[PDB]
Amino acid sequence: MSPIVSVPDITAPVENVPAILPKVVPGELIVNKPTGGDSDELFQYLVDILASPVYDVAIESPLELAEKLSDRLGVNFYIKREDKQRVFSFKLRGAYNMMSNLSREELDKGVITASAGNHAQGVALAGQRLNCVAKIVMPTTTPQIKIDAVRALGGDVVLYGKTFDEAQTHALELSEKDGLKYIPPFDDPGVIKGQGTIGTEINRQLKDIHAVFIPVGGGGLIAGVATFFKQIAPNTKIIGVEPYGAASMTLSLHEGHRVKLSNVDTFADGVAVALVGEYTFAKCQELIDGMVLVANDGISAAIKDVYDEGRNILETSGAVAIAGAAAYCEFYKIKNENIVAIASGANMDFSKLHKVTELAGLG
Repeated sequence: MSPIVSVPDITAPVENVPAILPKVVPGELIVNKPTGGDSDELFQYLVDILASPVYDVAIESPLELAEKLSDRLGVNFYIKREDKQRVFSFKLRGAYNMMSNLSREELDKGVITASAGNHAQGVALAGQRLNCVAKIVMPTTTPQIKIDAVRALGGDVVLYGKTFDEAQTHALELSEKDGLKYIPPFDDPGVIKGQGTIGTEINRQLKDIHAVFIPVGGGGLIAGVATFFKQIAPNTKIIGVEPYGAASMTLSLHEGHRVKLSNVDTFADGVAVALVGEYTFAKCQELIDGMVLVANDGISAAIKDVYDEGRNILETSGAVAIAGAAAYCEFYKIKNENIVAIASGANMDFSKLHKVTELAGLG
């Protein structure tokens, strides 16, 4: 696309109501017919992804064979463990890549974003490595322990607003006012290329993949991974996964244009996105095979699945793609194929397991 700099959003509003969802069961593929994208643009992405300095902050995370899930489903079920990054999610990658491309002058001024979660941690970490002040704007109502999490990384946290939107608005206007570069959570080529490095790793770690399942909030992660994969392993399906109650990418792809959901279920907070990105929606139209929807009980059961493997806890958004991959395997009776799901993060309040156990128990 082109960069959207100053105009307010005018994306067509859609009332988020059960009657609008495609009538599919969990794991049933909502088909996308990819348009292909541009050869030169994709090539530029490939090279930028390969040149990305993410390893200044990130590791090549494990691609782990999930034994129990594999035995149950009769496939080779692999989980890409981005929850094993320093900040417990993949988001250090995009943030560092984009920030590392800023001029030394821009970095000396300092950067700004609004977040009290996974993106905030990635940005703060990148700020520390790049020796620059990152101002993270959070609502005044933010649990002290998350403020400390970001301050621990060296973030200059600022309290403002009662919701993420007011904090965000304030961070954005404070951006134009103070002349600070805004670091976007997903809607940016630099960020997309950072997340794309996960495609490189997965492909390096495993060939002959039937499908890679990827959680979709804003669409940065999937756009990045799909960009690498559709050039390097074109026969592999790239499938996005979303909660029924937050199906903004699915609805957008179905309508043929971005769509703004009136409200979203927040159980999977990281993917509770009302409006997908401009760059990322275009990449999905161009590249991905389709979308799969999951419910909160399926998400919760996936958290239990991973616990049952090694007693690690994923956050709800981090388990979304696992739920999607598993459901897809059962729906299509996939057998003896390689399946990858991305475990995208593990920053969840301990107390949320109260609700998760309740939903996981439904079987």
